[PDB]
This record gives sequence, C-alpha cells and structure tokens, in this order.
Amino acid sequence: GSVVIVGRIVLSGKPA
Amino acid sequence: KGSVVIVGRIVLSGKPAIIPK
Amino acid sequence: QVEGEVQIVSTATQTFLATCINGVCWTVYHGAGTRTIASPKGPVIQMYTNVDQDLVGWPAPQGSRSLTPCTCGSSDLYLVTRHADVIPVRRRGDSRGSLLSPRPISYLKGSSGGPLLCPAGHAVGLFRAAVCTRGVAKAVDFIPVENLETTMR
Amino acid sequence: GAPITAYAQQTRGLLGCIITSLTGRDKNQVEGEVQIVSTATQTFLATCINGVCWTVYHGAGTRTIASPKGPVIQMYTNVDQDLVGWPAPQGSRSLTPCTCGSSDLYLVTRHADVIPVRRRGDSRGSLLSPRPISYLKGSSGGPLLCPAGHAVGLFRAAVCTRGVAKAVDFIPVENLETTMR
Ligand SMILES: [Mg+2]
Ligand SMILES: [Mg+2]
Ligand SMILES: [Zn+2]
Ligand SMILES: [Zn+2]
Repeated sequence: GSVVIVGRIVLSGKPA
Repeated sequence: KGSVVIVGRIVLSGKPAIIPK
Repeated sequence: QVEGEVQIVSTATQTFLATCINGVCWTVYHGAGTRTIASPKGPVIQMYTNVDQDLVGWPAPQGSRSLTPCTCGSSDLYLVTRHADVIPVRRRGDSRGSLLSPRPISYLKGSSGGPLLCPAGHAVGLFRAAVCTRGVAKAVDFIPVENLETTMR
Repeated sequence: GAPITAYAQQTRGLLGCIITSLTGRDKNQVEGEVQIVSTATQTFLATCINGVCWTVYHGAGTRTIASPKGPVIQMYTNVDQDLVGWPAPQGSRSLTPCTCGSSDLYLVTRHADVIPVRRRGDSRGSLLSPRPISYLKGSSGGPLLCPAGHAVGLFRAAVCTRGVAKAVDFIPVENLETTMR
C-alpha cells in the first residue's frame, strides 16, 4: 500500500 | 517629485483554512 | 500557485495529518508504517524512519511549502486540527502540553502528525497522542522539533 | 490575534507604478493592514494604525499618496523622528496600539516572514537568530507586534557588523501620539 494526499491546509489564510 | 504608489499588500487578519479545489 | 505546509493524508484503514518542515514531509509511525508516498511518477520511498520516535519522513511533495522551526522558546502553543481549528495549549515538559480548554476525545481524532505552533507561527512539534481520563482529553503528547533535526542526521 | 501568520500579494507591475506615480490617480481597490508601497528609487512599507497610514520619511520624503480621487497631501510629518502619515486609504484595515507591554515582539517582513525579536530599550531590540542585511532590505515601516497582535512600533534601521544583521532600531507607538500635535 501507499499513503495518499487528499487535501491541504494553508496556515496564512491566503486565497486564490 | 512624483507620488508614492501602492504595489502590494500584506494581510495579517488571515486565518488557517482548507485550500478549495 | 497557492501552497500548503500541512497535508491531510490517507491509507486504507486510518486517516491523519502530515506537516512539511525543512524539505521533508513529516508524520507518525502509528499511522504510516513503512509505506511509500504516492506521486504521479509512481511510489516514493521514505527518507527517514524512526520507530523509537513514532516518526517518518518523505521528500516534500508538489504543492507544499515548508514551516520553519521555533526560535522564541515560548511555551504558549497552538494546535491545528484537520478541520483547521486552533486549540490553545500550554507546555509542561519536553513532550507534555496541557489543554487550556479540555475537550471530548472524538474531536482531536484524525489530527495526528499535525503541527504545534508558537505565537510567531513557527513550528515546535507534531501531535503524537491525546491523554484521556474517562474519554475526556486533557493534555497532549507531541514529538519535539529537536528530534526531527537529529533524525535528519 | 494569535498566532501571527502573514501572506503577500502583488498588485502592480513596473510600467504601472511609474505611470501611476506621475498621474497621481490610483484606482485599484485596497485590502489589509500593511501596504507595499514604492517610489522611483526606493520601495518599502507602510502601516495603518487608528485610521492613519504611517511610513518612514527616509522613504516617503514629503510626497503625496496616489488615491482614486487624485493625490493626497500628508496629514502628519516629523523629520526628526523619521515618521510620516496620510489618511488611511478606503478599504484598508487598521491596527490597534499595544497595551500588554510585553517584551517579546514580532517583525513582519516584505516577504511576509514573521521574525521573533526581543526588546531591549524603547527604540531597540535584538534578533533571536542572525540574518544577512540584504534579507531585511525593503522592509522599513513594517510593524512590530506583541503576541496578541498589536502595534508596538515601526522598523526604521538595522544593526549590522560585516553585512550581518544583529539587532533592530524602531519607532515606538508613543511617538505617533507625540507627533499628532
Ligand atoms: Mg494571518
Ligand atoms: Mg508568511
Ligand atoms: Zn517561535
Ligand atoms: Zn499588546
């Protein structure tokens, strides 16, 4: 098996 | 002698959140 | 072009947190095993393994930016949950830290590997496990940063 | 609040800044507490506290600030204190002075890095870990905060011995009041 990335968190609050 | 111009910003009032897709 | 220090990760059985510090994406052995991480160029093997420390590290993925280690020595921490909530915490020993507002155990679960941050937003440890007296979590255990440095060599 | 975290955004190009500087009419919309501002030679920082947008005189000199209603003449000036200010632009967000009197301060850079600083005097304070002088350049007029998130002062000058910065010299919040009479 392998570990999968499913989401990220940005501590700065920065938007796109 | 020209004028001072804003060219960017730095935002403190931002708080951690989950980057939307 | 918007990048995050903290990764929400998954396996078949569990689901937890990873945190990128100094070129390495870090997390807990009790969630990971010796698993590889998934990249679009196939599987990627761990760089650092430490059973004694509950610690594991891969090379930091795409769309990630690293946190810097804490410098201020401050003992007033803030833990980040996988829903992005901030919990205030007070440091006792090297790995001990007591909650300022005690909470149900359900609420901290799935948030291991996540960071414990000083007031400057810098990094102090990764959340190892919760201490519970009859289902109510009152303090926390965490892996200090000085470990993730000594592991790096 | 706590913890302090910052992020940076760029709003204007090089040709853009130059044209705006002359015309003195700036139509872009505004957000945040710290603004990255620039002239012809220099480029530095300006901080909103209590309805006033403040910056360093060794940068702004005596100039006006380009607003969407044309150029806007300075409200306060104090050369001896290296300070200047205009009315804070529409859409800005103001900071509130410190009260805690705490001695553990936090410097915000033009890259949105948050540096730990320990107070010594009223105008001085020391770095917890040394950095090259080039890194701190362009961050003058950036705020220094207590751990609660409040204004303690503004970064004026840096202490270096062989191209490596050791300490910082800043304008305290009392010196704002001073200058408003
Ligand atoms: Mg913020
Ligand atoms: Mg930042
Ligand atoms: Zn720190
Ligand atoms: Zn304060």
